[PDB]
Amino acid sequence: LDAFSKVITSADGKAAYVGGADLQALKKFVSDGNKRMDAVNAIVSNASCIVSDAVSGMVCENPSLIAPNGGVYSNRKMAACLRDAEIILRYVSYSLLSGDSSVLEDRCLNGLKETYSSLGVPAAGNARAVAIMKATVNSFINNTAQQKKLSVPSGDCSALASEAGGYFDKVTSAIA
Amino acid sequence: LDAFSKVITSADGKAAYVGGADLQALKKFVSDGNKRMDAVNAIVSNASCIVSDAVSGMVCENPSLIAPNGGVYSNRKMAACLRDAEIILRYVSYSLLSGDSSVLEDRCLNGLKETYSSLGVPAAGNARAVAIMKATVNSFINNTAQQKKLSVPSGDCSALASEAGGYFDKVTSAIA
Amino acid sequence: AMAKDSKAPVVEIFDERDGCTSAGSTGKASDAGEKGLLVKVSMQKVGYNAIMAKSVAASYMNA
Amino acid sequence: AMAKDSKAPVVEIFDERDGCTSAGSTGKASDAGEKGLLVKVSMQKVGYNAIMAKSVAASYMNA
Ligand SMILES: */C=C\C1=C(C)C(=O)N/C1=C\c1[nH]c(/C=C2\N=C(C[C@H]3NC(=O)C(C(*)=C)=C3C)C(C)=C2CCC(=O)O)c(CCC(=O)O)c1C
Ligand SMILES: */C=C\C1=C(C)C(=O)N/C1=C\c1[nH]c(/C=C2\N=C(C[C@H]3NC(=O)C(C(*)=C)=C3C)C(C)=C2CCC(=O)O)c(CCC(=O)O)c1C
Ligand SMILES: *[C@@H](C)[C@H]1/C(=C/c2[nH]c(/C=C3N=C(/C=C4\NC(=O)C(CC)=C4C)C(C)=C\3CCC(=O)O)c(CCC(=O)O)c2C)NC(=O)[C@@H]1C
Ligand SMILES: *[C@@H](C)[C@H]1/C(=C/c2[nH]c(/C=C3N=C(/C=C4\NC(=O)C(CC)=C4C)C(C)=C\3CCC(=O)O)c(CCC(=O)O)c2C)NC(=O)[C@@H]1C
Ligand SMILES: *[C@@H](C)[C@H]1/C(=C/c2[nH]c(/C=C3N=C(/C=C4\NC(=O)C(CC)=C4C)C(C)=C\3CCC(=O)O)c(CCC(=O)O)c2C)NC(=O)[C@@H]1C
Ligand SMILES: *[C@@H](C)[C@H]1/C(=C/c2[nH]c(/C=C3N=C(/C=C4\NC(=O)C(CC)=C4C)C(C)=C\3CCC(=O)O)c(CCC(=O)O)c2C)NC(=O)[C@@H]1C
Ligand SMILES: *[C@H](C)[C@H]1/C(=C/c2[nH]c(/C=C3N=C(/C=C4\NC(=O)C(CC)=C4C)C(C)=C\3CCC(=O)O)c(CCC(=O)O)c2C)NC(=O)[C@@H]1C
Ligand SMILES: *[C@H](C)[C@H]1/C(=C/c2[nH]c(/C=C3N=C(/C=C4\NC(=O)C(CC)=C4C)C(C)=C\3CCC(=O)O)c(CCC(=O)O)c2C)NC(=O)[C@@H]1C
Repeated sequence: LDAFSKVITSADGKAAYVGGADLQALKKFVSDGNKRMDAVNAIVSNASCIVSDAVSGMVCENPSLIAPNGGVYSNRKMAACLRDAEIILRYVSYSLLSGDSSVLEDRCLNGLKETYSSLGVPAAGNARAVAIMKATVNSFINNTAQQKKLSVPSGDCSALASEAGGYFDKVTSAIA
Repeated sequence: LDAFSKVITSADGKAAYVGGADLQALKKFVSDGNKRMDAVNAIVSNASCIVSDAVSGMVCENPSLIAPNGGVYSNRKMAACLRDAEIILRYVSYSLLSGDSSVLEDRCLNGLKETYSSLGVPAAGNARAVAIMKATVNSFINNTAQQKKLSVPSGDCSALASEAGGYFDKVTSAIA
Repeated sequence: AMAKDSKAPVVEIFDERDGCTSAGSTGKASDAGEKGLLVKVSMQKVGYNAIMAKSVAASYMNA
Repeated sequence: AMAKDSKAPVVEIFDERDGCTSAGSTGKASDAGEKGLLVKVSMQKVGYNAIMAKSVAASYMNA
């Protein structure tokens, strides 16, 4: 995974392109190699739907969050939250691509609770948004969402779905 | 409107930025200046929703369009249709910004019927997609769509909505 | 005659009167008498969208 | 520690096995034994979305 490590550590916008023998090895060393590509696509191709719906669900279940001075009152804070949702969502998606959560915990989760606490980002709302994304990502990986579908060979992706929920669990634990 | 004509004639990606006294003159020179801005925003900020829903409704009312040899069979043809839909939509939205359809008729519609006819792009599916977009743009200008809303000062925008339907009608007439 | 370059006028409306600003919020034009307001227009190529194309194909039947 | 730069790994999956290609479809990597398939990963800054932010504010009560 040396190609991924390079572009993630450099974080300069240089892309890593994995095809052919490289891609064959990448799918070879993780489990359910091809299905895993379909599960990752299920997430990233819906990144705006998942994020929009979760943050919307967090507010509609607790509108105090968008009352004056609330956690997402005003467009700047609402934008900051939607961005956090996409940030967290994409670190989850790189974990499902790579088969481990190390980049998620090291580069995304390490010290995120203390940051949120000093900023006053309410931990309950955060966990609820993460929770909705987890449920939403679960439906898309299983291709059981109500409206947007994905066409792939029929089969069972419960293991990748569980592994995805596991990465979301790490977010939840870190956000307490 | 010389600023717009500049960037539209050059078609090189150069942006015109209209603010301050320029913007003030613009809203005076078109009718319903401030509402017209909200109506244009209703369109472009929902461009992807509008395009996806219309082409989906065109297909669901006629699944032959996506059968082999159909108008949108294969991702390539479906992708070209979504592109045409957005092209048409954004020309309609520039007409509502500028208060006339001259760019829409000249640069988008002039010779569009023969173009589609020589390629066999079915006129019935095309008209229907335009009609669904028209219906959709009508709800968004009026802020009466069922899910996505727009927050603007209360009032009546029915005159701008009619002007928008007219530009859609010119599309419809043009592709017969 | 109509163009064939797949380019269309991309209109962007900006209302930043609530105070939130970014690098694109200044220097693009004067704001005299219209604080926080702007109309941007440019001609851009409308590209192909594989993801949306595949999504409609798989999902068109769900309103 | 976590970074503070708002950058996240952007994964893009490419399946072009149906034959439709564009300029980016070639030269990015070898395709030996995996025609039409590729995983792209880069670190991009996740920006603010004023339109989506305003949309959520006005629309969160509609599932
Ligand atoms: C972009 C959205 C979606 C499309 C398109 C689609 O086909 N499915 C989409 C989303 C989706 N959402 C969920 C689950 C939940 N979404 C919630 C938010 C929603 N519910 C509300 O009450 C409000 C506020 C009025 C909302 C904005 C919630 C709360 C959930 C439930 C989460 C949970 O289990 O705790 C899913 C997964 C369930 C399903 O398959 O339908 C998807 C796919
Ligand atoms: C991005 C989509 C929309 C959101 C979000 C929202 O709040 N409204 C949205 C779309 C919208 N659609 C329509 C009207 C129509 N949409 C159609 C497509 C749909 N109907 C189908 O039968 C299928 C296939 C199963 C579909 C994908 C159709 C046919 C119409 C009717 C058009 C007409 O009147 O001729 C509107 C306008 C009506 C409304 O405000 O709800 C909106 C806003
Ligand atoms: C769970 C996510 C769902 C599901 C997936 C599923 N996929 C396959 C088979 C394949 N998927 C691919 C896809 C890719 N491989 C790549 O390298 C890339 C690019 C990065 C992609 C998009 C491939 C190549 C296959 C193999 C078959 C083929 O050649 O087309 C299966 C079949 C079983 C298997 O493990 O191969 C399944 C079950 N299916 C569902 O029903 C879920 C919703
Ligand atoms: C129909 C589209 C809906 C509607 C619109 C509506 N808007 C106003 C008032 C204002 N709208 C703006 C908006 C802008 N002006 C700009 O220059 C820009 C940036 C390009 C924007 C977004 C402004 C400035 C006003 C004036 C009030 C203010 O200062 O905020 C009205 C009120 C009547 C009027 O003509 O002013 C209306 C009715 N309202 C609806 O209910 C429709 C769904
Ligand atoms: C046909 C018009 C369909 C379509 C194609 C389309 N693809 C892209 C972008 C990319 N495609 C790839 C795929 C590969 N590159 C390779 O080198 C290989 C072999 C190993 C593959 C499988 C990649 C990497 C990209 C992204 C390019 C990049 O990152 O810079 C586009 C976007 C524009 C472009 O040409 O790059 C398009 C339009 N899209 C459709 O909607 C049609 C179904
Ligand atoms: C605060 C973080 C909120 C937010 C802001 C935001 N705005 C843009 C982009 C642009 N904003 C304008 C607005 C103006 N430019 C001007 O010169 C004037 C005065 C006359 C105004 C009102 C413009 C023109 C742009 C586009 C810039 C361009 O075309 O190059 C962004 C995008 C990034 C950027 O800085 O360009 C952002 C993030 N977004 C939110 O979500 C907050 C609510
Ligand atoms: C949304 C569901 C919740 C929410 C979010 C929210 N977050 C902030 C501010 C910050 N978020 C981060 C997070 C990261 N930055 C990164 O670079 C990474 C990955 C490497 C992460 C995870 C940080 C560092 C900040 C502070 C600095 C910054 O803004 O970028 C805000 C703004 C808070 C404020 O009031 O100023 C918000 C609103 N808020 C909620 O209410 C939801 C629970
Ligand atoms: C979508 C609702 C329908 C549809 C669309 C479709 N269109 C084409 C091909 C072309 N579309 C245009 C249109 C324009 N090009 C421009 O530059 C402009 C103005 C700026 C417009 C309006 C053109 C010129 C073509 C031909 C060249 C090209 O492909 O780019 C196709 C592909 C046709 C094919 O079989 O090759 C499709 C599918 N198809 C439907 O079935 C819907 C009714």
